[PDB]
Amino acid sequence: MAHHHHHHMGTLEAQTQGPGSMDDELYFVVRNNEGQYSVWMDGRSLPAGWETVGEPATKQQCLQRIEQLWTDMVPASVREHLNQHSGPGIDYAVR
Repeated sequence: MAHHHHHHMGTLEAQTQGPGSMDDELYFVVRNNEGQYSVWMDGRSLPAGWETVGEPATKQQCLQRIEQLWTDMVPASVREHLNQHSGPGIDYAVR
């Protein structure tokens, strides 16, 4: 419905969806020495050197966050999946 193409994400933690459904499938965003982003299941200890980021939330949230950060700049491919052509509201990122 809405016509703000992408939500201005917050620095560390900023949920642009929600926690999840009703589950404990919390994930964090993680990385090390690479500068790029990945995701990891919360509660599971990380190898020495790895670092965490984002909000602990379902895989959907976790990926959606980083995909709408770095990879966000989506080409025509967005139009292909853009349902409400009049107003996306929640624009479809490109993982």
